[PDB]
Amino acid sequence: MLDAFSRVVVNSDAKAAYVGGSDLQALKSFIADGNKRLDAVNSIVSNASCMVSDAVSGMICENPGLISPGGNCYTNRRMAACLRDGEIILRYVSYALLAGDASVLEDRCLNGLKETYIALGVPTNSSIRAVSIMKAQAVAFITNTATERKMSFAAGDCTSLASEVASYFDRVGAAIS
Amino acid sequence: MLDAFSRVVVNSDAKAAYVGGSDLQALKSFIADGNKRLDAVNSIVSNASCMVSDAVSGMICENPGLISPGGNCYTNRRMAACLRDGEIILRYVSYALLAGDASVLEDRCLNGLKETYIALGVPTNSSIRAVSIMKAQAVAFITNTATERKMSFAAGDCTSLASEVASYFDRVGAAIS
Amino acid sequence: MLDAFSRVVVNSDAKAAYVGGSDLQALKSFIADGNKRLDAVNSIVSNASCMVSDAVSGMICENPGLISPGGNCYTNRRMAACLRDGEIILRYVSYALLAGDASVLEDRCLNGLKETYIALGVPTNSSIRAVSIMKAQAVAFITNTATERKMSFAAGDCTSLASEVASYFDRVGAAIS
Amino acid sequence: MKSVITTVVSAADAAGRFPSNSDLESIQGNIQRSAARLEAAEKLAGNHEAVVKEAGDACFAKYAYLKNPGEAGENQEKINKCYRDVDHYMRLVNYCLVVGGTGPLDEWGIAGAREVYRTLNLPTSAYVASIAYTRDRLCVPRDMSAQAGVEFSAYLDYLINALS
Amino acid sequence: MKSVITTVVSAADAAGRFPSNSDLESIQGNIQRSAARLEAAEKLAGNHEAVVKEAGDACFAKYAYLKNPGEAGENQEKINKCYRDVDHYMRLVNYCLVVGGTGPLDEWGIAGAREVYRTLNLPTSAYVASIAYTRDRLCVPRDMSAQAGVEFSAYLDYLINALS
Amino acid sequence: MKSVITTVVSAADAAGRFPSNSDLESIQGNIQRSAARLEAAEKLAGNHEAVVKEAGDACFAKYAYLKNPGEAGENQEKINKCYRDVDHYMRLVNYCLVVGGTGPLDEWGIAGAREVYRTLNLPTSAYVASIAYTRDRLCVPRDMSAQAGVEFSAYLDYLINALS
Ligand SMILES: *C(=C)C1=C(C)[C@@H](Cc2[nH]c(/C=C3N=C(/C=C4\NC(=O)[C@H](C)[C@H]4[C@@H](*)C)C(C)=C\3CCC(=O)O)c(CCC(=O)O)c2C)NC1=O
Ligand SMILES: *C(=C)C1=C(C)[C@@H](Cc2[nH]c(/C=C3N=C(/C=C4\NC(=O)[C@H](C)[C@H]4[C@@H](*)C)C(C)=C\3CCC(=O)O)c(CCC(=O)O)c2C)NC1=O
Ligand SMILES: *C(=C)C1=C(C)[C@@H](Cc2[nH]c(/C=C3N=C(/C=C4\NC(=O)[C@H](C)[C@H]4[C@@H](*)C)C(C)=C\3CCC(=O)O)c(CCC(=O)O)c2C)NC1=O
Ligand SMILES: *[C@@H](C)[C@H]1/C(=C/C2=NC(=C\c3[nH]c(C[C@H]4NC(=O)C(C=C)=C4C)c(C)c3CCC(=O)O)/C(CCC(=O)O)=C2C)NC(=O)[C@@H]1C
Ligand SMILES: *[C@@H](C)[C@H]1/C(=C/C2=NC(=C\c3[nH]c(C[C@H]4NC(=O)C(C=C)=C4C)c(C)c3CCC(=O)O)/C(CCC(=O)O)=C2C)NC(=O)[C@@H]1C
Ligand SMILES: *[C@@H](C)[C@H]1/C(=C/C2=NC(=C\c3[nH]c(C[C@H]4NC(=O)C(C=C)=C4C)c(C)c3CCC(=O)O)/C(CCC(=O)O)=C2C)NC(=O)[C@@H]1C
Ligand SMILES: *[C@H](C)[C@H]1/C(=C/C2=NC(=C\c3[nH]c(C[C@H]4NC(=O)C(C=C)=C4C)c(C)c3CCC(=O)O)/C(CCC(=O)O)=C2C)NC(=O)[C@@H]1C
Ligand SMILES: *[C@H](C)[C@H]1/C(=C/C2=NC(=C\c3[nH]c(C[C@H]4NC(=O)C(C=C)=C4C)c(C)c3CCC(=O)O)/C(CCC(=O)O)=C2C)NC(=O)[C@@H]1C
Ligand SMILES: *[C@H](C)[C@H]1/C(=C/C2=NC(=C\c3[nH]c(C[C@H]4NC(=O)C(C=C)=C4C)c(C)c3CCC(=O)O)/C(CCC(=O)O)=C2C)NC(=O)[C@@H]1C
Ligand SMILES: *[C@H](C)[C@H]1/C(=C/C2=NC(=C\c3[nH]c(C[C@H]4NC(=O)C(C=C)=C4C)c(C)c3CCC(=O)O)/C(CCC(=O)O)=C2C)NC(=O)[C@@H]1C
Ligand SMILES: *[C@H](C)[C@H]1/C(=C/C2=NC(=C\c3[nH]c(C[C@H]4NC(=O)C(C=C)=C4C)c(C)c3CCC(=O)O)/C(CCC(=O)O)=C2C)NC(=O)[C@@H]1C
Ligand SMILES: *[C@H](C)[C@H]1/C(=C/C2=NC(=C\c3[nH]c(C[C@H]4NC(=O)C(C=C)=C4C)c(C)c3CCC(=O)O)/C(CCC(=O)O)=C2C)NC(=O)[C@@H]1C
Ligand SMILES: *[C@H](C)[C@H]1/C(=C/C2=NC(=C\c3[nH]c(C[C@H]4NC(=O)C(C=C)=C4C)c(C)c3CCC(=O)O)/C(CCC(=O)O)=C2C)NC(=O)[C@@H]1C
Ligand SMILES: *[C@H](C)[C@H]1/C(=C/C2=NC(=C\c3[nH]c(C[C@H]4NC(=O)C(C=C)=C4C)c(C)c3CCC(=O)O)/C(CCC(=O)O)=C2C)NC(=O)[C@@H]1C
Repeated sequence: MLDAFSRVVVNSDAKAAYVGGSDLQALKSFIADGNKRLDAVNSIVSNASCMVSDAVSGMICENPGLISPGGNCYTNRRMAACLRDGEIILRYVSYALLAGDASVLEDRCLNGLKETYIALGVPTNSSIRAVSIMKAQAVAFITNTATERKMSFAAGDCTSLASEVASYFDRVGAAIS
Repeated sequence: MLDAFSRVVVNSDAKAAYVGGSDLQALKSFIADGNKRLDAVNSIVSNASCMVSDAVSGMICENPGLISPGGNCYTNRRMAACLRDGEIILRYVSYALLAGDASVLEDRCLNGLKETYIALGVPTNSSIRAVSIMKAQAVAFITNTATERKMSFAAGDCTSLASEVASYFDRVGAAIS
Repeated sequence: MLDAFSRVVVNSDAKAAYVGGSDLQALKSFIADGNKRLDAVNSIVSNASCMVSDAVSGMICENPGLISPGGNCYTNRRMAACLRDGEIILRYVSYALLAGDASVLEDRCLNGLKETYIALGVPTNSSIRAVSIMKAQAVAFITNTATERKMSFAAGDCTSLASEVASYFDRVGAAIS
Repeated sequence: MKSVITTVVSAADAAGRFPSNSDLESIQGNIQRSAARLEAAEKLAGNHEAVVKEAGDACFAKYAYLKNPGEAGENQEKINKCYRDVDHYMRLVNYCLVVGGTGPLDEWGIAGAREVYRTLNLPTSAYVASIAYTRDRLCVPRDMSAQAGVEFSAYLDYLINALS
Repeated sequence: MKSVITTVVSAADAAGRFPSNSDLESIQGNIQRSAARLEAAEKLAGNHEAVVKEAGDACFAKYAYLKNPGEAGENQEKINKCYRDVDHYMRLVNYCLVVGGTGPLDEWGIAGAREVYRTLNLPTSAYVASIAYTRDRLCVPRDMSAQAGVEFSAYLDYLINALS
Repeated sequence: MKSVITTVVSAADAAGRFPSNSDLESIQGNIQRSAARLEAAEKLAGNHEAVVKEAGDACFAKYAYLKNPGEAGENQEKINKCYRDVDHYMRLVNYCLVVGGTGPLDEWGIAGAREVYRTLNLPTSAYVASIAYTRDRLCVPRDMSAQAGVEFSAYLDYLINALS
């Protein structure tokens, strides 16, 4: 896996180039905004259980066929696996946000997942809706605009971090579409 | 694996339905004819060695090229593997007859077998002839009409059980054709 | 694996034939020229390190892009793997020459190697040039015509052994082309 | 799916063996016990709606807090899911009686349940209240014969123990 | 296929090693012993029919019961298969002499034999009688030289021990 | 690629865990130490050619035998590869300073190095001479601040120890 810094390193190494002042402004800002990134990750991890629960429940209340017989969440064993996958995906999205790079998500979570869900009969479209709901939740928490819970922050702009986490959630559906 | 009873359960569960009187007549008869099923399985297991020996020998006396050089039963190692597969297939057919359902045969024996025999160069047509001979033997034993051995039974009609075991032997060739 | 003798055996067995005088002249000569074969293998094993080093270096001085960024020998880890593969291929070619048969090379080295190099991005054309250089080296050593080192032999004709080792080196490129 | 037959067949297969006498003798037990459990299954199939209603009512009677805001039974939709879940279990109990083993409960009702009920904040005691009510409501010989009762009760206790 | 060469190469490969001096020295043994075993192979190739006939006749001479109904040699077809099998073994013995190791016997004659002969009810003693007859019939130096005899006898004993 | 972030994330992933407080606190160390090592990286990026020249000159000054026939620096092409290699290392040192960990050295410079330098007959002492020269040539506060010096020196010592 790479993080924001080692991403730059990889790109520089492809040109046999040193990383110098001209190349570092983005990483100096990454550092200077690093407390906000830590807060954004805290805001997700601290609500992760409610996020996964509410997103998978939301997927099902919108498409109740998923819990009919033959539905892919029918039985406790299936519903538990689904909830388990929701938590795994959120976990990898949280690592990508902590690292400022998607590689951990793409490499360790998304690689092979489409073929797996195809093999198992896991509906990739319902999966994308669960992931979109968690996207909606995560942006709300990062910007402290969730309706049902607020947390504590020094006031400031976390637009970029919310856009970034959204991009990592969007990667999941891209991978499995 | 499923058995006759859990097959019904699976089919009912696909309709979220209880299994009631109307659904149970077939299983009450399965029970009421259960001693005959036990006898039919005994009649096969008690002659299993002679069945496999005689069937594989029969395959070869009909197609003696199988034991020429380059033939798939040439060498003791090959002949032993063939005899070994004959016994395995009969074993899984005997489990299907004990359970009143093919799932154990299909799942644990037939799944993947075609691709395997293709990969190894095992002739699937000669395999089907060995299996047809064991079918002929098994029907004879179940109905106590084998020419060279009779066993002991209270007299009665075991037509259905013979037709059923024939169907499980026919599954093997269907899978590997 | 087979050796020169068991190759003959395999071919005879395909015709259910005994190996007799008429069939043995080639193997009696194999035996009668066996000290030369031992010397030829010694001449390679005794220079194996310099051979691999010089061949892989030669591949690179002819195509220096291989050690640019993005090149397949760029980094110590890659260069070490390449050198490691050079030594492995020479090792299997040396076993084929000791045995008077290619089967060990084809079975244990060449089988699967194309698909592997394709999967990894290892350039098969640069690989073939490294192998051709080691071919050139091996023929020189076997015939005691290397420019930079001579070894000690009773004088005689080792043309056949050099042609034979060349054929085993040519198998590598055939497999990976 | 765990039953008499699948247990002995799986054991024989793990050992590479043909069915032998202890396997056929085990299956003779099927023939002997089947009438009792099939009697229970038919009674359940024929009356499950009334049974399910009584059991869900007992849950909410025992745990009125479930109807408070934020709790598991906070609205009618959620309440209806709770009675549906009880019905699901009763259906699985019918299936175990038919199969002669715990397989349908184990596979379709118990596997994953802890994770589901913990994650969705569904208190396990509410399920236990429904199933235990049903076990204790059983009236022999009013509702079925003594041995049909033993069979029905054994799967209810099995579920209660699986939840506890 | 087990020989001098394949043994030392397989060992070197298991260890990741180039051929080294003890491998070349082992193979020098090939050069030294080859004349004896190739003499045996040629004699066998040149006379196998008469050898096979004597050995199969000795089997049936020793075990006349084999010709009874239900026994392994109950008809002429079955009898002819028995002499064919002896010939197969003698062919494998020729191959071991040529290769300088037990590989052709091990792979093509011994692997699976126990299972075959047990399943087809072919008594192992009948095979042993044929091969031991041939071992004891060998006449040195009438039939071949002493060391060709040692080579030929060693593979016959190896087969007998493999069957016993 | 080993850094503060990738270490704590990999550990959390091995355990199936979300990031928790000790992971965020580790990453706070990034924020605190980054100025020192980024100062070293920028100084190196801005002056690597002069640094690399001094270090390669020190190698050949210390080991004039390298220029003899058959030795590693026997011609100008080979000499130029040696200074290129020093530059490669200095580039990897810049990358470690930027990443805040040894990952770029470990992956792109150290893994496989022993095998390469042994096989190509490149003496490890010549590399060590270049890197140790550079470590000892560092002049604080002439060239950078004390803590930028500590960061730069730590990766040079790490490479020296990796070669030794
Ligand atoms: C079925 C009837 C059904 C649902 C179940 C529900 C699913 C759903 N949820 C959202 C949006 C959010 N859910 C949030 C989760 C939480 N907020 C909290 O305070 C706790 C800690 C946690 C779990 C309950 C959050 C933060 C949001 C973001 C919006 C907000 O704060 O109000 C959606 C909207 C998704 C979208 O925008 O695409 C859905 C569908 N909805 C149901 O219909
Ligand atoms: C080669 C010359 C050759 C054979 C070998 C043989 C193969 C063969 N066998 C059958 C039919 C049966 N074999 C049976 C086996 C046995 N009967 C016994 O009493 C013992 C315990 C056991 C092993 C010898 C049985 C029961 C039958 C059923 C018929 C019967 O009882 O007579 C066939 C017929 C297969 C078919 O109908 O398709 C064949 C080909 N035949 C040979 O030609
Ligand atoms: C880059 C500038 C470059 C090379 C590096 C080099 C590669 C190369 N080498 C050969 C031929 C041989 N190399 C040999 C190796 C050795 N000789 C020794 O005495 C030691 C023990 C050992 C290692 C140095 C040998 C024996 C030969 C055979 C020819 C000879 O003896 O002179 C080639 C020629 C390959 C071919 O013919 O296709 C090449 C390209 N060449 C460089 O340009
Ligand atoms: C969007 C993400 C938020 C928001 C975030 C901000 N946080 C700011 C300052 C700040 N936050 C922390 C906590 C963080 N640092 C850590 O070391 C750890 C745990 C190890 C965490 C969780 C700290 C220490 C600081 C520094 C200031 C302080 O000591 O209080 C901040 C101020 C700007 C800045 O410092 O960059 C912002 C904007 N604020 C928002 O309003 C949204 C909701
Ligand atoms: C076709 C398969 C046969 C045949 C079978 C019949 N068997 C009958 C009765 C019967 N068989 C057994 C033995 C069986 N039960 C077991 O518990 C075990 C071992 C554990 C075995 C092998 C029993 C106990 C019975 C019950 C009667 C008794 O005690 O003897 C039967 C009678 C009808 C019925 O009971 O269903 C038949 C028809 N009969 C045939 O003629 C063919 C060849
Ligand atoms: C082409 C390969 C060579 C060459 C080879 C010849 N070698 C000859 C004789 C010979 N070589 C050895 C050493 C070999 N035998 C072994 O047992 C071992 C190690 C276990 C090795 C490495 C021996 C023992 C002999 C036998 C004669 C002696 O004792 O010295 C040879 C002579 C002909 C023959 O014996 O077949 C030749 C031609 N000669 C060449 O000029 C090229 C370069
Ligand atoms: C009744 C004693 C509870 C109660 C139950 C609720 N269950 C809710 C959802 C739910 N239930 C199950 C288990 C059920 N599904 C199956 O396939 C099987 C198989 C036997 C069983 C027992 C699952 C998997 C789910 C989630 C999927 C779905 O919604 O159906 C539920 C909705 C919870 C929510 O959305 O937050 C409730 C309210 N309610 C009560 O008050 C008591 C505690
Ligand atoms: C929930 C939103 C889905 C849903 C999910 C299901 N997933 C099931 C099985 C499953 N998922 C994965 C991938 C997961 N495991 C990993 O290790 C990683 C990343 C490291 C991920 C993302 C695997 C490998 C499996 C199979 C093994 C297992 O069951 O754990 C699953 C069970 C399928 C079945 O019935 O056998 C379900 C239901 N299902 C849905 O309907 C929504 C859309
Ligand atoms: C001779 C001492 C026996 C005897 C032999 C019979 N062998 C029969 C079949 C048979 N033999 C073999 C082993 C043979 N095949 C090979 O490929 C090799 C390789 C070295 C050898 C030794 C096999 C695999 C088979 C089965 C296939 C086939 O029929 O060829 C045979 C027929 C048995 C039957 O059909 O029931 C007989 C009679 N007969 C004797 O009286 C003594 C004991
Ligand atoms: C006999 C009637 C055939 C015949 C059969 C051969 N089968 C050979 C190998 C083989 N068979 C299987 C499948 C078998 N193993 C299982 O575990 C199961 C089910 C659980 C089954 C049905 C496997 C996996 C293999 C390969 C591994 C092995 O050798 O045991 C075989 C050897 C092929 C070879 O030469 O390598 C033969 C000869 N051959 C025939 O000619 C008749 C038609
Ligand atoms: C050198 C002349 C090539 C070159 C070679 C590379 N090979 C790399 C990896 C590699 N090679 C193999 C096959 C090898 N392993 C075996 O066990 C056997 C036979 C028994 C052989 C021939 C494998 C399986 C692998 C991958 C595992 C590993 O790295 O050891 C490699 C590394 C690729 C990477 O970057 O990950 C290289 C560079 N590269 C070249 O440019 C020249 C043409
Ligand atoms: C038992 C020792 C008592 C007794 C109990 C009564 N049960 C009453 C009604 C009743 N019970 C059930 C559940 C029951 N029916 C089933 O089909 C199954 C399982 C398959 C069970 C557990 C229901 C659904 C009903 C209502 C419908 C009906 O009347 O059958 C009952 C009526 C009064 C009441 O509701 O409390 C009593 C008194 N009766 C006895 O005499 C002994 C002492
Ligand atoms: C040996 C110490 C005795 C002796 C033995 C005799 N052998 C007789 C004939 C003979 N032997 C064999 C088998 C033999 N020939 C071979 O080619 C091979 C192996 C490759 C062997 C084991 C055969 C086939 C025959 C018949 C054909 C022939 O005559 O060569 C023999 C003739 C009389 C008889 O059949 O009993 C005898 C007496 N002879 C001796 O002088 C010493 C004492
Ligand atoms: C230090 C305690 C001494 C001292 C040392 C001097 N350094 C001299 C020149 C110099 N040093 C370097 C390498 C240095 N520059 C860098 O950018 C980096 C790392 C990023 C390092 C290690 C170079 C390339 C040069 C030449 C270019 C330049 O002048 O900066 C130097 C000049 C004389 C000489 O070449 O020997 C000295 C004397 N100077 C001090 O005052 C304290 C005592």
